[PDB]
Amino acid sequence: GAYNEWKKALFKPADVILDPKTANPILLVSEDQRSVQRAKEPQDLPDNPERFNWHYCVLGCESFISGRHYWEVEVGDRKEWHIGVCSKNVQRKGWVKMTPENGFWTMGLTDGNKYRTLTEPRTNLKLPKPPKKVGVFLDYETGDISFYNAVDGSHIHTFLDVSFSEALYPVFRILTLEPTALTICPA
Ligand SMILES: Cc1ccc(C/C(=C\COP(=O)(O)OP(=O)(O)O)CO)cc1
Repeated sequence: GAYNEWKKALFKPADVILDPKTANPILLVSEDQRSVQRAKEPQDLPDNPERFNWHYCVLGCESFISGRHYWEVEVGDRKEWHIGVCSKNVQRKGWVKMTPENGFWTMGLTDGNKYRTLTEPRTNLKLPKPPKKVGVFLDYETGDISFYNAVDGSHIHTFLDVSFSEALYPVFRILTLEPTALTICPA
């Protein structure tokens, strides 16, 4: 389809590799560092300064300060997940609302069937069909972050015209304990 045929002409495929040292201890990152799950119990890990210790987030290793980039995530049948990008300098220690004002640009799924944009305040999405695979797209210069259904090419959401002052990481958040992982598809 056009989404498959054109995306690489417009956006550089990011090889997103999950960074274990950022992951809240309640998350488990696969050996191959492409998948993240929620665990029954905290891993025995240090509170090193890269680690999210309140939100259940994990980042990719590589950040971006420029250009056009995209990666894809298998959300599959998980009932709960949020993904997006965040500033290098977000508050990783202690509570903060994941908003654009606080350097998170994310959308996701709660409670099986309630898709929403993590704006302040939050905001419902009506999706025709439920995505099994989301494409996340960043254009640093224009300031656009967009999500697409990466199978059928449908638009999910765009944050328009954000002024970035910072390096941006891919970010992923899962709250619930569930058979299906969040998994990054390489190119
Ligand atoms: C089981 C469970 C574990 C942890 C939490 C608090 C978190 C996010 C929720 O942040 P909040 O602002 O309350 O909701 P939202 O970011 O989804 O809107 C963890 O990242 C909640 C539920």
